[PDB]
Amino acid sequence: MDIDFSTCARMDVPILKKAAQGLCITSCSMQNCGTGSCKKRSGRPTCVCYRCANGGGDIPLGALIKRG
Repeated sequence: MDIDFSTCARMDVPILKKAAQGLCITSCSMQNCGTGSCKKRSGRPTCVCYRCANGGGDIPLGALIKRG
C-alpha cells in the first residue's frame, strides 16, 4: 500500500469524506489499531491514527510499518 499524500477529505474531492477518512479508520485496523482521524496540517493532508496497540495514539502508517 505504501504512503499516500491524499488520504483525507480535505484533499480536493471532499464530496466523499467517508472514502477519504476510510484510509485512516480502516487503515489503522490493518495495523492492529482502534481508530484514526485525519486533519489538514499546515495545509497538508495528513492522516493521524488513534486507539492503536503499538502506541495507543498518533501513529502514522509509516510508524506502523511492518515491512521495513
